[PDB]
Amino acid sequence: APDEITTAWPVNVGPLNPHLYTPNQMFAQSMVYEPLVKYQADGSVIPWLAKSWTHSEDGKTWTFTLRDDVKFSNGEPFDAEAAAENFRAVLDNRQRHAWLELANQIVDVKALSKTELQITLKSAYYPFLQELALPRPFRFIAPSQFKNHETMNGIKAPIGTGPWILQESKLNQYDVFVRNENYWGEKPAIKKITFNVIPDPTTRAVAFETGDIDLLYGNEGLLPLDTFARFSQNPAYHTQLSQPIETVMLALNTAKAPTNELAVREALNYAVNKKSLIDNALYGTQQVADTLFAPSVPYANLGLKPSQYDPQKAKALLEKAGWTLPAGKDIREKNGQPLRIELSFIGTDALSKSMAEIIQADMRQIGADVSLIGEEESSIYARQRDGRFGMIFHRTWGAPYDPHAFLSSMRVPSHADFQAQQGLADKPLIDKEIGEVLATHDETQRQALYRDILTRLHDEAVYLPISYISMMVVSKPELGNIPYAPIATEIPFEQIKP
Ligand SMILES: O=C(O)CN(CCN(CC(=O)O)CC(=O)O)CC(=O)O
Ligand SMILES: [Cl-]
Ligand SMILES: [Fe+3]
Repeated sequence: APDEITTAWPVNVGPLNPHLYTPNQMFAQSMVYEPLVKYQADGSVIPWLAKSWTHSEDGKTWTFTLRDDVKFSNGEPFDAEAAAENFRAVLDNRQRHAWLELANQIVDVKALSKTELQITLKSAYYPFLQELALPRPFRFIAPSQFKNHETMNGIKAPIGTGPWILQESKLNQYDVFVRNENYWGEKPAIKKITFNVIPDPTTRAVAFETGDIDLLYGNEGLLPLDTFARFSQNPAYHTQLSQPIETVMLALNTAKAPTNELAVREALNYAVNKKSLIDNALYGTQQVADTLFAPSVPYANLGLKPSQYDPQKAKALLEKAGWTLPAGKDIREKNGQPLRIELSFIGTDALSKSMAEIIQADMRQIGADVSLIGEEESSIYARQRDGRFGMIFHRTWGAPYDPHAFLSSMRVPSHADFQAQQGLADKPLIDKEIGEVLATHDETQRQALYRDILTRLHDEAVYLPISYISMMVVSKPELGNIPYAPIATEIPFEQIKP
C-alpha cells in the first residue's frame, strides 16, 4: 500500500489532550492540533489558523484575524470563541505551565467576533508568537470535546483542525492515524500512518531489517548508532543525519559537595575527552559541544572560551583547590573526604549507561571517583526536581525553545537547571536577568542580558557540555527524502512525498 507507512515510537502517542504533557507525545499532538501561527526554520512565524494580527503600541494587547474556512475534523467550526475557550482551558491549569512564561503573561483572551481574537499580556513578551507556535499547550481542540467545560481533567475525542486524525490507539501495541480528508490546508500524500510501540532501540533496528516498519525518525537514541552507521552503507536502505538540533550535557550540582566548588566543576569540564566519548559511545555520529548552546543558537554566539580535554589542567585545578592524592591512592582527598561524585541516569538507557561509564573512567584518570546511579525514569525525574544529584544527564530543547524557553525554565524550582544552579551566589541575579530578557523591548539590552546569563553559566561551569546531537532517519528507499520539521519535537509526516 504505497500511501500507507508503518513507523515506530518507544511509547504510545497518549490520549492526545492538546493541553497536557506526558504521556502525550508532542509530535502526535502537532499532527492533530494546530497553532495560530506556524514556526519557520529562520525563527519567524507565518500565518496559520490566524491569517493576520496587530499589537498595541505598548505591546501588551494583540488582535488575531482568524481564518473563516476551518472546521475541526468532527465538522464543528474553528472560530474565535473556540480559540478563546481553548486559552481559558489551558490557563485554568496555569500552575502546570510555569515553565512557559507566556502562560504567566496572558492576562486575558476573548473573542471580539467569530474571526477576531484579542490576547492581553502582563508585559511586552518578545517570544509571544514563537510560544503560540509550540506543539503545546496553545493548540485547539473542539470545545465540544472538553470534559465538564475543562481539558485539565481530560478530554473526550481528540478532535483537532490538523491534517491527521487519530483512528485508534491500543496501549503498548500501536496508534493509527489517517489523513484528515476535510483539512483546510493541503492534504498529505500519505493516507495512513501506523506507530508500532517498540520501546527497545535494538528491537526497533530489527523491526526495520525484517520489513515490519518502513521508517524510523528520532534523536541519537532512535537505534544503536553502530547499526545506524551500518545501515548508512547498506544499499537496500535510506538513512539521514540532520544538522545538530540541541545539546546533551551534564548538570553539575552547585549546591552539593564536591560540585559546590567552582574549581571542581572547572576540573570536571577539562576531564572528559568528548571526541573520544562520541567516537566510542556515539560511534562518531554526533558533534562535540563546548558550550550549553551551540554558537549557531540565537543570541549564543558569544565567543565563550571552551574547556578542551586537558587532564593535566584538571589535576592542577584540583591540586590548587586542596584535592590531593594520598600515598599510593587514585582518588583525591581534602580534609580526609574523598573526591566522590554521584552520576545519576536512567539505568535501562544503554547509551546513557555507556556515556556514564566513559565519564567515570576519564574522571578517575584525574582523581575523581564517580559513582554510577542507574535508576528507573521516575526516580531520575524525582532527583532532577528536588536536586538529589551530583551530576545528571540533561539536554536543551531545540528550536524554538533554545535559548529563551530553556532559560525561562531555569527559574522554576522543580526543574534540573534551577536545582543545579541553586548554590550560585549570582542565582538571584541570573533569575532576575532571565525575567528581564524575556520582557525587554530594547534589543541592545536583550543581547547584553543573554550575554550576561550565558557567560555566568559558562564561567560558573554549571554544565559539562558533551554533544550537539542530530535527528536521524532510517527508511525504505521508496519513501524518498524525509524532511525535518523546524520544531525539533515535531515530525513532518505531511511533507513525506514518495
Ligand atoms: O515535559 C514537560 O512536562 C515540560 N517540559 C517543558 C519543555 N519541553 C516542552 C514540552 O514538554 O512541552 C521541551 C521538551 O519536552 O522537549 C519540561 C521538560 O521537558 O524538561
Ligand atoms: Cl542510540
Ligand atoms: Fe517537555
